[PDB]
Amino acid sequence: GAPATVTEQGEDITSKKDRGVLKIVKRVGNGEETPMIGDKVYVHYKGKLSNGKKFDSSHDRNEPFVFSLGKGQVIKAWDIGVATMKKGEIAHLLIKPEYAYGSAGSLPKIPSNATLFFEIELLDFKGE
Ligand SMILES: COc1cc2cc(c1OC)O[C@@H](C)CCn1cc(nn1)CCCOC(=O)[C@@H]1CCCCN1C(=O)[C@H]2C1CCCCC1
Repeated sequence: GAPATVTEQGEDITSKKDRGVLKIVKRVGNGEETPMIGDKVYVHYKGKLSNGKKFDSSHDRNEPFVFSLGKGQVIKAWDIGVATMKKGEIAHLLIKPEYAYGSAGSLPKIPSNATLFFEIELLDFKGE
């Protein structure tokens, strides 16, 4: 499925080229602009453990998930991945534990050394 396709054909967007954050663009956005550190960003997302044992959607809240980019308000893989996205874009990310919750995890919700998958839609971003 989606996670396996990202393993096989996904772009490595880490600085370290360690395959810790892999990306496929599923729908292209608009304009050239991508968000800067500090920008307020608005997204819809669906997320799961790679084996599918916990599943979370912003659609379950009916409302966008909102955060300031690059302030570590989310896991490092989102700061990395969303910074690459254009307004309107939908992308898949597959993420190793080092760019998510690591060997400590976040129990009971996230186990130790968990790989994560997300589908992300970038709705908008606005300057500080
Ligand atoms: C580790 O705890 C959680 C992880 C995730 C979601 C969590 C959560 O409980 C705080 O709550 C959901 C269920 C309620 C909405 N929400 C998101 C956040 N705070 N509240 C932000 C929490 C930080 O989350 C993240 O950095 C990432 C990226 C942003 C969206 C949510 N993220 C998650 O890791 C989910 C997680 C995805 C994998 C399946 C299980 C949930």
